[PDB]
Amino acid sequence: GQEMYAFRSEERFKSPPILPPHLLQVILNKDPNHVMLNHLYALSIKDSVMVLSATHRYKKKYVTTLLYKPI
Amino acid sequence: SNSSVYTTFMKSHRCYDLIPTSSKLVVFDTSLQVKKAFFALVTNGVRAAPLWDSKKQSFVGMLTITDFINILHRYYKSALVQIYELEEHKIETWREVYLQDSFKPLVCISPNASLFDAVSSLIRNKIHRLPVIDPESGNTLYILTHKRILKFLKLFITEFPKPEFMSKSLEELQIGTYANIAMVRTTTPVYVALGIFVQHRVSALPVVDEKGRVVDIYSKFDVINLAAEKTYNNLDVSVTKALQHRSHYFEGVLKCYLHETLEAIINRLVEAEVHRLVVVDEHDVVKGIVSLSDILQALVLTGG
Amino acid sequence: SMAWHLGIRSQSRPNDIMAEVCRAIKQLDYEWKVVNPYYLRVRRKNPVTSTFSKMSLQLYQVDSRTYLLDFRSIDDEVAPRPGSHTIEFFEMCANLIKNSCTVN
Ligand SMILES: Nc1ncnc2c1ncn2[C@@H]1O[C@H](COP(=O)(O)OP(=O)(O)O)[C@@H](O)[C@H]1O
Ligand SMILES: Nc1ncnc2c1ncn2[C@@H]1O[C@H](COP(=O)(O)O)[C@@H](O)[C@H]1O
Repeated sequence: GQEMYAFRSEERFKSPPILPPHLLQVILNKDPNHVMLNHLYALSIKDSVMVLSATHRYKKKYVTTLLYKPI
Repeated sequence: SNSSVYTTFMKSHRCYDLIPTSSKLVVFDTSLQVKKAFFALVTNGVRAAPLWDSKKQSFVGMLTITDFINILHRYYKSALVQIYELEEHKIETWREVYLQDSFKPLVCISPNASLFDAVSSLIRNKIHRLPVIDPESGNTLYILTHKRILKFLKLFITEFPKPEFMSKSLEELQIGTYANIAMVRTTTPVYVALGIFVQHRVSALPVVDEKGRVVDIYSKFDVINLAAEKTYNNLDVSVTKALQHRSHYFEGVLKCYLHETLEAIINRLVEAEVHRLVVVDEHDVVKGIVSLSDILQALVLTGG
Repeated sequence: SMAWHLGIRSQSRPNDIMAEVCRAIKQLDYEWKVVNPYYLRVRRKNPVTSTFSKMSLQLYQVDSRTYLLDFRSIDDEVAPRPGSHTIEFFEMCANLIKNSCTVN
């Protein structure tokens, strides 16, 4: 009975996948896009305040909730 | 006149029906600084914000312009006596300073409840914002308002199965307030205006001249504009001068007469996209106000 | 509120990133499963409301130097009762960032 051998892919997951399923890194919104739903967005932190944000579906209605939260 | 077409429409439509396809919603954790919180309302172009309590893990209340108004009155007076607490207060600590024994539980409504239930709720609780919360998610979807609701009504009801009461005047139906009209003069200081806001719990003040004729309107929203300044000090100025710092809107300009029919008034309010009309006489002398709440109260109690 | 950024960005070693989020996850008493070396499904019990909440974390490359941590809420399946799926997602994300991660 001979020793058996192992071929490991290894570099299948050499590095994290490249970004865009066309998911937008940055969204500018100064005073839709279809599936950035349920994903977390944030503003730059100012004076110890976090602003988190996402868009969710209820039936056919979409709300973008923004939370203002201290740290 | 009618067991209204209005009544029937309101009973057969869900709150969900009024929600826009897309909307934004601002939420504050009750441990947020009030000064930061109100600055955020302005930044986002929003008039009201649900309040989330982290320890309890639930919505507990609402932070509106009226609150911003109560807070600023207390700040101005306290300062004159060397008490500088409030601006470093957290929403919690101020909600602890006001509510005390006087209970104010958050009132909300399901997306599946009727529009009639929604109009009843606003009227009964003497309120301008009604959060629509999904009972399955616990999510706030949208904030319902009189202005929204009236627009929806005007839009989706046919004109001509028309109740007799639509052809009757504000006088005969007795809609609006015609006594003790809270008002300011051209030269009235902003801090006096605030005082009136706090006492009469009214959302806008007509600006009058020496004969008592309407020249402008001064509003509570005109107050969250005192959140653009990173100083807060400017309070001693005349109401006129403060309305120069104005950007847009316009009201005040919106007058009506005691003898216009309900139909004409509804059309004017909805079209101009305004919150109230200043009832006036032959010579522009103010006689009363007719606001969106007046009208919704009228339509829910079947004309009258 | 002008500029909105997707997730958070880091120039740390990817493996150091994944290993640390896993350390924060376990310290916070969440459950999790490793789908990929860069993709996690985490699940939490609400200590107050006893409801369950699920989210996904995925690591992406943006530069040859830079990576981005993505957070996705996973969908389930008169006075307000306690709980909100949307807020609780934000709090989850917040807890995870604070406990795995420091500002530069
Ligand atoms: N749905 C609600 N449940 C409980 N309290 C509310 C609700 N909406 C508003 N309030 C509170 O009642 C007061 C009246 O505000 P309101 O007149 O409804 O809005 P605005 O001040 O924007 O006109 C405020 O102190 C506000 O925080
Ligand atoms: N300046 C004012 N003076 C007296 N009453 C008012 C004034 N503005 C509004 N009202 C009345 O107060 C109620 C609520 O007003 P509003 O804030 O406009 O919804 C309505 O019945 C109005 O007619």
